[PDB]
Amino acid sequence: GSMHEYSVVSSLIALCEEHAKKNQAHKIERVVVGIGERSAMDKSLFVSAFETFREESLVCKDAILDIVDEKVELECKDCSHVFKPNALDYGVCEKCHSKNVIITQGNEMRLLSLEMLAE
Ligand SMILES: [Zn+2]
Repeated sequence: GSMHEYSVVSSLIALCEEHAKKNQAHKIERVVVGIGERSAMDKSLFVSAFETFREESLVCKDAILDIVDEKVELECKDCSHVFKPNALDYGVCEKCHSKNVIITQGNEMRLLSLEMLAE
């Protein structure tokens, strides 16, 4: 198969290393991530992979990864409105009476911010 489960991992750790040389920090303190509550991904599995590959780079080993549990949000296609998943039978858009809405937040993870220690 393919190591797609380590793509996100390798990417983030490389980004940490590339920021720390550019800011001339040569360390990290924290990283902060947002995992949507409908992505069904194990936060424990993702961090355990990040902590495993951490050893690739000396600046990376002094860090911790903080997972924010993120909410779900429903956007409308050709419209101008956004709401929370609640109704079903009458679960149409508030402006336009159709169920054409999509998940803009809740299915997908992203990085939120990073931190570095000067000392
Ligand atoms: Zn709409």
